[PDB]
Amino acid sequence: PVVKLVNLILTDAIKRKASDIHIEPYERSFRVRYRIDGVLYEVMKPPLKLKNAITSRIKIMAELDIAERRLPQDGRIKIKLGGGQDMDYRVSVLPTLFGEKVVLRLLDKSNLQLDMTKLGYEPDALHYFKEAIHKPFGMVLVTGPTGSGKTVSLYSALGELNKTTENISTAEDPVEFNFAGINQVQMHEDIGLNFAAALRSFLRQDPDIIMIGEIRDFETAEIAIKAALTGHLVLSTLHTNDAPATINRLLNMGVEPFLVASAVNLITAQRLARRVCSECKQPEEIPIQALIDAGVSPDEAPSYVCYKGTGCVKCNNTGYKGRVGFYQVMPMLEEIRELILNGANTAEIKRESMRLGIKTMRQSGLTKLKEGVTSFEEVLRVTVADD
Amino acid sequence: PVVKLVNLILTDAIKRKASDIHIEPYERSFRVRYRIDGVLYEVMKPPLKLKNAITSRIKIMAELDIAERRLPQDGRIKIKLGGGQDMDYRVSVLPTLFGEKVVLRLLDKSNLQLDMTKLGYEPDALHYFKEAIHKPFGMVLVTGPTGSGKTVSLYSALGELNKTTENISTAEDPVEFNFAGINQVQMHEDIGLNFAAALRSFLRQDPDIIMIGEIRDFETAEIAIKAALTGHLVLSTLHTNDAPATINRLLNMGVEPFLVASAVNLITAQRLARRVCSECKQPEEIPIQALIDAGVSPDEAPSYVCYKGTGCVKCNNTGYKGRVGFYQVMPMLEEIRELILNGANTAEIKRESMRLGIKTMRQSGLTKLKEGVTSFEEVLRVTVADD
Amino acid sequence: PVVKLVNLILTDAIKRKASDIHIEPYERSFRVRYRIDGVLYEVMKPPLKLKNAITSRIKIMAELDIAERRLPQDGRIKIKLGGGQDMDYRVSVLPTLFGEKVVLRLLDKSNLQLDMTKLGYEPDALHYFKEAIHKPFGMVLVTGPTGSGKTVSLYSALGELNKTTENISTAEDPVEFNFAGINQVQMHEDIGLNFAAALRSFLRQDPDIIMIGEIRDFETAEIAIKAALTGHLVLSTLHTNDAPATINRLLNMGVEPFLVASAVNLITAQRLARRVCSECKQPEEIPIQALIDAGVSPDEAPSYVCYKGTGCVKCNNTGYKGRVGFYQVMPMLEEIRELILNGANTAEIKRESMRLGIKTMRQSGLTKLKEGVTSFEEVLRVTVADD
Repeated sequence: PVVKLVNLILTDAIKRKASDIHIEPYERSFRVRYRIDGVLYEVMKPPLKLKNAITSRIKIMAELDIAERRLPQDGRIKIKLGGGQDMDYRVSVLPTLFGEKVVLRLLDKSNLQLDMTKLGYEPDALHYFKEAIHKPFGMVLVTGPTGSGKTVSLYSALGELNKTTENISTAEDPVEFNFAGINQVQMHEDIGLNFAAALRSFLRQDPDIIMIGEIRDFETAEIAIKAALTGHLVLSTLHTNDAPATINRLLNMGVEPFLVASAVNLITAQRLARRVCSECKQPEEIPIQALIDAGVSPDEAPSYVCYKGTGCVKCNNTGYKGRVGFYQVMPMLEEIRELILNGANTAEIKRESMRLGIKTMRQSGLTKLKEGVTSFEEVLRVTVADD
Repeated sequence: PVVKLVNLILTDAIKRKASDIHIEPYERSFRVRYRIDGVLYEVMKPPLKLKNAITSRIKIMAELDIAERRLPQDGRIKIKLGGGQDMDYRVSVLPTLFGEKVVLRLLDKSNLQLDMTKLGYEPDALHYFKEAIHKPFGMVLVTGPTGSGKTVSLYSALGELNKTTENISTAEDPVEFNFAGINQVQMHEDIGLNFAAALRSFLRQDPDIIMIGEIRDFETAEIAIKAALTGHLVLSTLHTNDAPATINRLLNMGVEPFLVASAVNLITAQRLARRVCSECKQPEEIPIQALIDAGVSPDEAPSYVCYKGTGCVKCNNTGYKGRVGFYQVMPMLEEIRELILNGANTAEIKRESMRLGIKTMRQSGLTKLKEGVTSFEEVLRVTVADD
Repeated sequence: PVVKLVNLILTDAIKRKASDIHIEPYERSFRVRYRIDGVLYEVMKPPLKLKNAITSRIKIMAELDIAERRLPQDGRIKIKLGGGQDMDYRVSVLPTLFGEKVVLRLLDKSNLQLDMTKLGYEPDALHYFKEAIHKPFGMVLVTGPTGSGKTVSLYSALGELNKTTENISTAEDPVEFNFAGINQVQMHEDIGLNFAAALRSFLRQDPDIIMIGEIRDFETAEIAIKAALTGHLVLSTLHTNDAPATINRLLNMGVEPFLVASAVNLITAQRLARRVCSECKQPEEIPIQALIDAGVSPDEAPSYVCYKGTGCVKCNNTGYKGRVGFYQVMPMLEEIRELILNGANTAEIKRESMRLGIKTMRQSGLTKLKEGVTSFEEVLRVTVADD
């Protein structure tokens, strides 16, 4: 009955066509609630009676951590039919006093679209990104938090590059989207297939462009560096606040700055914020000083028309519907490289990139605010200030 | 024999409407003190020789190990007093050289009052609080020291707001009563779940109603006020003297003024003062001007029949029996928002709330004096004059 | 002869009013030294055959391990030779290269006055100190070395606060005197009871007034600040050169100015300086300019009447006998608070404090010089000039 019970619990939430799934255990109750169009409904009460006797066994059956019931966890679930027309869930686990509560929010690979022109890049930034992904070598780091649009931007680059003249092979943990003509390896760390082993196999597979799901340790980073310096364009990912903090993250990991300065051609940082609801969007009164204090460049300010959804069902009573990406696309220009040779810190890199005209994710969010697709509060929710 | 005596001690604290029990060893003495209506009284001087065995006994009731008498310990005790009559205790024991000091904190909503009109909210304050907690988004802040009835007031607000349609998440320090259906996280710094990380998980847990235990740094504050503006109901606390001093805490840490002004609907501050004992209360010829100087309106002064209990056993020969809440309930009125955007200080905001009719906590207490419910000295003891 | 000699070593210290006894064996000598008013004098050169015998004898007096003579040992002795408290001694055995040196620390509360008005406070300073110990919350720091009457000042405050209405918790390493009603904790770090654990534990003990033995880091400093800010009266110590540099020290430590301004009510610094002996006291024609150089404002200069002891047996032929306390009391004035909030350093706080009437220990000593109880040179010896 335990095998059936675990199968029932996992299957029912998926089965009932819920827009958000809330699984909440308590001291005396254990409930499932569906958020449908911004509103929660209690949808199921599993029994308290079988919780403790068959505890560890089910936790092993659902491939969950049987020993940990105390800390938050965050992930992604991409479910494809083979390819990219994949329905996916953003999964968040939270430790309540009587067990872990999980919240699942639905999204799609294509509703958040893979056209690099549709990703929100400024013309210089879009130029640098397209120019960067079409180079024969170097490192491109797409940075941002979880749920920030990273997989779409990298895949947008892969689509831009997927041509019959080049051999594309990717190593992902896991593979988010399938591409015919691209040799995609999903990491199977258990059998020894991790990012390092897959990169080395790619390196034994006569590769031209190598994609690694993530730079996890300095050794894998170093192998990626090797692949980049031997003549391959290597693209990978880190979870950081912005592009320069990714620099400081690798420097803090122990990589010499000059390797950072030499191997990386472009670092982008990004985000997903909610787009104002087109049904209830209204212009919103926001003081000019708060927008200036939040990071907007002086020339875009007077033009801003900030919209806010009053909150309807298509925005989950949030006033926002869909997502918008806010980007800071900083190229590793040769002067910046010289600065590394002159020992500049990451903060100096940030100062110089702003000096070079690179708008931050905050300024790009304020740009989205300017076009009236997001609100200033969304800009503040998803990005940090440039001040 | 001694165990039974201990049971009597714990029953008597409840019977005497004590809020705290203190089992106190000294170098050469041992005494038991109850905090009754917020004030401690020496109630027992047990022999020092038996105290540690008694302490050892408490650990069995807490399912704690009697063997360890050398480390600080903290826990809970559930005692089954018959039927639904069960009693939770937050217990902290500390082993000094000459014995263990034990502190007991009663955990029973039965002892608590839950009707918000019965909490001490003035009709203006109750009205403004209800108006604040029933808005679809924004922040409501309840200030006062620990044990000032903040937990009772918030428990009443969440109960007002406790719907299946909302994802309610609370971060608490500590939990004083358990509600099924509310996602309650208790802080545990040793494993990494703090206010900032928990707040970000709440923003990722599809929240509707958010309660944050305490504000530690600027990061968590900015996240919470922006979560309020995003379309979440956010509750939190500060130890301030009034709502404006809480404001100024927020201003000095760096939250942009429009965020505070626009995401905060309302701020309450609240104290507890003892009620004049109904048995021994006698009119106290408190000069009416002293009442006015303390914050009584001029018209109500001569009407005041100020009472003080001369003292009887019902009030522990103190003249006071029970407590009452003094509330200053200041909604984040737009004029208050204009002041936030203009950088106003604590006194100006408090002055405007009073100008707008927000009774301060001192004035609320003197009104309680007018009703003969509390004495002038208790109002004076827990509130400062409005001056 | 060795037992009688040892008794002479312990008793002549009583007749000599010594603070410490040092019994030191050497290769070519053997001596007994008394500490009188902070200065050591040789009082006996007992026979070197008894070098180890006298010091080994004290172990026997201390109920210490005679079999071990190679390792440092520490114990306690209770001797009944008088005073106000028993002649208790803390014994420390050190195996030097020429025998065991034993040091005995004389313990007697009556060696210091516990009345606050007899601790040497000036009336305005005593008033501000009492006002400070009676506010419901905040932090007050008393700086000075141990034995400068700091613990007695604290104990005097505790006696003023030792009511059955307050929960008093102290963390001391160790507890010098015990007070009924005051919950005192001796630190025992071998079992996990350090200063940090005891503060956080007091905070779990429902405290009202909290005493801490020592501030050891920023982390503990933060817990302390928030305890003084969360409705507790917090008293603790550090040894710093003055109040303004203690300010700059904490600012350098990392505490936020607003928490500093909100939690600190008052900072005192205190030393015990030697009092000129009245018998050999003679007026000393100290030039007025030396006093102005020492720090008195020039308009007060001509009025100073400097005194000095010519030396007699009561003063060890030093001209001084006993101690008076030199206090410098900087209340956390609003002017001083505003200095905090603008990141002020030691110098401008010092300038403001002299502008605002904050007396230095040097100004208080010159006042005692004017009063003729201490001399200018002891002041110049143990204090540095202001002006």
